[PDB]
Amino acid sequence: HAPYVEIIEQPKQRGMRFRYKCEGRSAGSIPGERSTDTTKTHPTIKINGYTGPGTVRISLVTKDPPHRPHPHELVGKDCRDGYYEADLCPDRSIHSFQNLGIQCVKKRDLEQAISQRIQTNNNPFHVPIEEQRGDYDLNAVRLCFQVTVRDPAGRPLLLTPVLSHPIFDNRAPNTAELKICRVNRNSGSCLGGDEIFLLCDKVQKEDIEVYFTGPGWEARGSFSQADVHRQVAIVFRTPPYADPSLQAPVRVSMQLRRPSDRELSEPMEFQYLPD
Amino acid sequence: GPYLQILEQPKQRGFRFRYVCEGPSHGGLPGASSEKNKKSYPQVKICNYVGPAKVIVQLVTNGKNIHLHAHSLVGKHCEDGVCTVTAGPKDMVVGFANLGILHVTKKKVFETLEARMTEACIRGYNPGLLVHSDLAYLQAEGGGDRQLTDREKEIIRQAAVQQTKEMDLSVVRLMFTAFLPDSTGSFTRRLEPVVSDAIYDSKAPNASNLKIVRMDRTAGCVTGGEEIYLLCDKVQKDDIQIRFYEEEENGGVWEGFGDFSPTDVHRQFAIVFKTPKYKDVNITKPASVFVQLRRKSDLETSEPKPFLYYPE
DNA sequence: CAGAGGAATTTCCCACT
DNA sequence: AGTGGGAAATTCCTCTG
Repeated sequence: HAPYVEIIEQPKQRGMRFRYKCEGRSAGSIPGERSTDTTKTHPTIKINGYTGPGTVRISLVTKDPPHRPHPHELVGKDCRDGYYEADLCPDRSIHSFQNLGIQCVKKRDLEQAISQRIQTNNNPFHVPIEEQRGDYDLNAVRLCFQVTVRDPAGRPLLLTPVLSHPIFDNRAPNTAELKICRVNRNSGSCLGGDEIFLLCDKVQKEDIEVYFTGPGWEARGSFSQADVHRQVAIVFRTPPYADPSLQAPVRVSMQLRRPSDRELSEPMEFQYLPD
Repeated sequence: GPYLQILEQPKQRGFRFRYVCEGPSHGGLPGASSEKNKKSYPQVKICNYVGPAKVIVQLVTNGKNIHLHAHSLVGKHCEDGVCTVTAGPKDMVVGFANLGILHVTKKKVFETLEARMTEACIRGYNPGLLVHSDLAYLQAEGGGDRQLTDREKEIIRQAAVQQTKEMDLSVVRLMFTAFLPDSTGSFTRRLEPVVSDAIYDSKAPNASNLKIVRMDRTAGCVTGGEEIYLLCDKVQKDDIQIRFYEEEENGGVWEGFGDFSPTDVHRQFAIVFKTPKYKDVNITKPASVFVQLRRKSDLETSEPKPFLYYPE
């Protein structure tokens, strides 16, 4: 059977922000989803079903089909003309990539951006030319691994290209990471009504909400668009909890939620107390 | 003796500078007296007048050594950075309206500055301090399109160079210069220039409007140390402080300052502090006081908000 | 030092009356 | 429309790890 590429460490979906050329060479690498504050992972693949020599190429493609070459660029070790191409270390069959960086393009110099992709023949999915002219979501991209091994006869057999999870630019509020930074109170009674000042990262009044959860219970904070202070702070009212006579502290979860993406932030923790 | 006098100073705060890219028609510099329905503007007057006189106004720095500024005055009556008018009737009071301060870019300061220093030496418009000390040559007899030499241009550069580094693109000052008719012909009798109050760019972080939009709590124990969230307009963490204060009866004033660290300022739009101890922690009834934001640098403050201190 | 985060600069755009 | 103001885009800088 034909050998295949397998992604064992997806790139983290949010948090990293696409960096402009001017911000320098030391912009950073894109981290793996399974990464964290303690552990620092990186996109990794396994070419299970082959360990010999070969070559690997990585590039950027749009989020939605047809997966056409993206105007942004990958920069870092072994990158050129916007793509990464190097030889697969022949020792192990598991390969990780810790020097991948995304370099966004000035909205201006976009026309030439699609040009370089063309003129350099990147097209991992050979999408017809008429397809790659339209608009491009400059906040969403996906990694594409075009690996190349060798058949028994010793000839180069390029495998099927694989797409990783999407990577959203953090410098865009609607595509960015949600995060509750601090709260002026985290108690409130089990009958709701308590007011809270919540400080968070850039959000948008039209597309945001405070989601309260707990087993067998779901509710939302009450607040209005005017209560969203400069995209960085929200003042809202706690909702009524399940048990009206909830004697004995009950600890629920409170998180930020964006309707458009249905995305949620890591929980904050809150306790509904009796009375 | 003839002398220029400033009738109405420039406003000073609340006027935003505008980049070339923003185009015009965004607003004109208002007089220090600007009002509700009524609008004022910079105003000067030539004393012990001299028939018809020529008046120019240029932008200059706010440093100890007054120099030419890189931004430029635009609007009707302006050209190449300097505004020009002329009061020749029996009327000696000219006013400058619809003036705009063009915000040059950091990477265009030198180019613009230099070309601004020469045009001055040529027109002979105050190269006294404005550019070179001993370049006092031609106090106005610079001659229409009378070329310069290399005995000053090499001197200019050494100036436009060191100055480009000390320029504060955040503030400027207007300098008025009057010229009178001498030995018939035209204007060459310079009347000793005058500098206006400094004008602060409202879009600059170090001069934005200080304000308190909202507070989660407006009362606290005289003991102090109680946490409060304050929602405000853009401020700088290393240059902002919260001042509680109470005016006495003996013309005295007590003050306290919210306690907090820069890390306690959320994206310049909010501050989390702990209240200060009130004057006397032994009061029996609640004592009303005021709270206000204040910028360490300009000592510039915001409108105040009432705060109620109460017993333990 | 590299590079996460925070800000400062520059550009764009959108209510109004 | 010209004002007045906000937002975005793009660049720069500071401290962390």
